[PDB]
Amino acid sequence: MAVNVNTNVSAMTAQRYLTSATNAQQSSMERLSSGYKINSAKDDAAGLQISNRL
Amino acid sequence: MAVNVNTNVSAMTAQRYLTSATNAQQSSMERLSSGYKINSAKDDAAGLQISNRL
Repeated sequence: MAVNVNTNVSAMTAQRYLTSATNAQQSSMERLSSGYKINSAKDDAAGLQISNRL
Repeated sequence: MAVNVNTNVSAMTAQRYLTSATNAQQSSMERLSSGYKINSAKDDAAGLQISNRL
């Protein structure tokens, strides 16, 4: 490999998975508090339109 | 037929390999410090272009 210091590829990939998991956790903790699994349109576009009608 | 003081051929030969070594050493201790093996275009002209684009 390139045993270097200027680039840390292993850190970079673990960063992407850390951010993806943190934003997934942050996607939760607001469905618990609000009591709904859909509170923004990005969660379920189909669900928002139908649920508002019921 | 050949032993003299005016010309020291072996002295220049070892001198030539002395600078051929200290120039390679001069090229090192800069790649280590900077962390890049490409810091001037003379090291790799093609490598500089692709690395800069990347």
